[PDB]
Amino acid sequence: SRPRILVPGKINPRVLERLPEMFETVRIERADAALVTADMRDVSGIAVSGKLPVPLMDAFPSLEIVANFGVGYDGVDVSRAAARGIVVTNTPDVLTEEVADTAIGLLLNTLRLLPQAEQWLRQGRWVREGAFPLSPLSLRGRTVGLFGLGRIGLAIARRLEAFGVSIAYHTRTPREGLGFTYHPTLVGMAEAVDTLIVIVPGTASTLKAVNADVLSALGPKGVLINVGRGSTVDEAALVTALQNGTIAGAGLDVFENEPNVPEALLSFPNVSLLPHVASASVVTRNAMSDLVVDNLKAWFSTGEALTPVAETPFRRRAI
Amino acid sequence: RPRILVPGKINPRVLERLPEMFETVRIERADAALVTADMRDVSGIAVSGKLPVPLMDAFPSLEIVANFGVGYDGVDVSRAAARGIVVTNTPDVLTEEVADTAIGLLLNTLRLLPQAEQWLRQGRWVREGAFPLSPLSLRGRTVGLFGLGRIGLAIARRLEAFGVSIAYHTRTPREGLGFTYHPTLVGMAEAVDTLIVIVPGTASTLKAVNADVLSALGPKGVLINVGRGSTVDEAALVTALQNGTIAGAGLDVFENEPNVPEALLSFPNVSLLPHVASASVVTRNAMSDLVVDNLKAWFSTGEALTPVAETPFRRRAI
Ligand SMILES: NC(=O)c1ccc[n+]([C@@H]2O[C@H](COP(=O)([O-])OP(=O)(O)OC[C@H]3O[C@@H](n4cnc5c(N)ncnc54)[C@H](OP(=O)(O)O)[C@@H]3O)[C@@H](O)[C@H]2O)c1
Ligand SMILES: NC(=O)c1ccc[n+]([C@@H]2O[C@H](COP(=O)([O-])OP(=O)(O)OC[C@H]3O[C@@H](n4cnc5c(N)ncnc54)[C@H](OP(=O)(O)O)[C@@H]3O)[C@@H](O)[C@H]2O)c1
Ligand SMILES: O=C(O)C(=O)[C@@H](O)[C@H](O)[C@H](O)CO
Ligand SMILES: O=C(O)C(=O)[C@@H](O)[C@H](O)[C@H](O)CO
Ligand SMILES: [Cl-]
Ligand SMILES: [Cl-]
Ligand SMILES: [Cl-]
Ligand SMILES: [Cl-]
Ligand SMILES: [Mg+2]
Ligand SMILES: [Mg+2]
Ligand SMILES: [Mg+2]
Ligand SMILES: [Mg+2]
Ligand code: NA
Ligand code: NA
Repeated sequence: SRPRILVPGKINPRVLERLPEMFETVRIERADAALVTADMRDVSGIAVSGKLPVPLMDAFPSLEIVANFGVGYDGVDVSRAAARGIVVTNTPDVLTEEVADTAIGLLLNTLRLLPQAEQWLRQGRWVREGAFPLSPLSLRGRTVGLFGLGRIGLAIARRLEAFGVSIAYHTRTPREGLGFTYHPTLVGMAEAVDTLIVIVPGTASTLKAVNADVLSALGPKGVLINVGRGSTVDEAALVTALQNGTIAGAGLDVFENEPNVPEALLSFPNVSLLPHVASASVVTRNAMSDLVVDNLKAWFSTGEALTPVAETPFRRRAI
Repeated sequence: RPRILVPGKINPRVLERLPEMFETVRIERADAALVTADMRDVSGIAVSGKLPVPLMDAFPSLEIVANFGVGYDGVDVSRAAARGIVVTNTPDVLTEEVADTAIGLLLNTLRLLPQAEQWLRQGRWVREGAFPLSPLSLRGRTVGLFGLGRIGLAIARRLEAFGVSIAYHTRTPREGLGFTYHPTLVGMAEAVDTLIVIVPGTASTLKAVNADVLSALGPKGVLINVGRGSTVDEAALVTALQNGTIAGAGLDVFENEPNVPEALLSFPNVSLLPHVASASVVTRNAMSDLVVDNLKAWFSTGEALTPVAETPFRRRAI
């Protein structure tokens, strides 16, 4: 009858609310193949946030589609999905402006120490000790390099244009038409700028791209902001750079092994840390939920997904 | 050399540069009781915050008050004008800094970023999972600026890039801009869901953001105050927040700094800052420079750099 969709582990309840429009939902408490039972072998689709282990994906012989919750889909083995003729979809565009907003807020919090200033006030220190100390850093006069200048990178750049800072970017291919300075290497951009915003996907090509050399080039007024994926930053090298004063500060929304954050990173008074919140408003998460479900609905009703990923430009063949 | 009184705390850069032309007289607080007989020849004051009239009037030869800050409501400018005393402020050098902070405060209010960071730092990510989704967002908002001066315009320029509708209220419209003018504050409040306060703290703005304005702002309403605390009816705001009349607030300034009402500290939908909008090293250094350069210009040329509107004065010396 109706296609059966597996939802492994946690997902926004709006996905679960709307799947009954067309589907039966099969739930397992974590993304683990050991929890797959014999009566689940007819599942035809997955809706998932985060990791989809290959053994779990491969437990389903009739699987046609993985609808990833999020624009980043590095938790899905897209190479393996493609090899099996399985379409993978993501949630681009509906979160672009939200994530760009968060990126700017994180940058300002990192530079001006706004969260720290609020803690000073809330702990009664304004009354008892007087003004919060002046922030050594400011956005004024900074030069910002965007590592990534895609949907979200461009949206961040557009915001930054209005703040009166210089904007440069690094990507594998330049985007002609824009009036921003292209750098063909990450390290060369880092040299040239004092503020590096990371907004690339977490792929093999970006793994630990922000390394000791890049951090050294960024320099002693350097501020690193990561709103992409944790894997793109060498977290150990960042902790070392911060400890040595190789750079001035950092703002991070994403980490190597979420929800674990290394103890050393928590120590620094010149670092802002967020628990992967860049898209995490009710409105934007509702829109992401809608796009996951609408991808599944489009696939099963029309054979054409709404937002398939680049690696799987597929159309449904019904078997 | 002219003698300059500096009452209470001020950026040390002011104190460092005064010796370029002046003798400095320091008192520990802005209090007339600390004025001694040998201070009666003072010709200028450099001050941050309040300058009580009894202190200002302890100096028969006073010519100039150089206010640290673009806001100068702590100086009784009417009294200064009556005495032929020029008052200067520090516009422009802090405009972009303050606009930056305003945007950061707005985003922190809407997205709860400081609370999300506390969730992480307190170990709750691990044991309790994701930080709750923020009920609010900037997406789809309509922002009304109360004030569209040096700083208000700079805020509006930033907001243009965030894809929100922009409106403003001032006593006189600024032609040439493509923003919607509202001739009344309450009418703007009706029309918008986000109100950014960036007017001076004058008689005309005292408690302008009152119960009616907050009610018009509405149940999705967010109030951001980066102007002066006096402009918001703080008691009415607490009531509005408590009742859900509005959705949230971000405040850098308060009625009776550094005191913040305990009720405001209770709300999970409020961001509070201890008057930090200009408080970077670079911007405070520029402000300090402008205070001193105003005094130097006055005594050397007879023309201040940035006198306030109420005192368009030129020096008369014998
Ligand atoms: N923190 C959060 O909550 C959050 C939320 C949403 C998204 N994200 C992350 O942000 C990422 C970007 O999203 P998006 O929508 O902007 O994606 P997108 O439109 O595909 O942009 C990706 C950008 O990265 C560049 N890039 C990719 N690989 C590169 C490499 N090896 N070296 C240099 N540049 C490289 C791309 O240009 P080239 O192909 O020319 O190199 C492109 O400019 C997502 O993949 C996700 O991981 C995080
Ligand atoms: N939080 C902080 O750290 C911080 C830092 C800097 C400044 N401030 C505050 O920001 C204020 C604004 O600075 P600014 O440089 O932008 O000043 P500005 O250029 O003089 O602008 C003041 C604006 O407020 C409007 N305004 C004044 N009285 C009004 C009234 N009764 N009703 C409606 N609009 C009114 C003015 O327009 P009309 O005259 O045409 O009405 C003008 O657009 C300062 O006075 C200070 O109190 C706070
Ligand atoms: O869209 C993205 O890629 C994100 O980073 C977040 O919005 C998702 O919640 C996350 O990716 C789920 O893994
Ligand atoms: O410039 C202003 O008006 C300010 O609000 C701050 O930058 C000052 O530090 C403070 O107001 C001095 O009273
Ligand atoms: Cl969610
Ligand atoms: Cl598994
Ligand atoms: Cl200061
Ligand atoms: Cl007094
Ligand atoms: Mg998850
Ligand atoms: Mg590409
Ligand atoms: Mg005016
Ligand atoms: Mg003369
Ligand atoms: Na550099
Ligand atoms: Na309203």
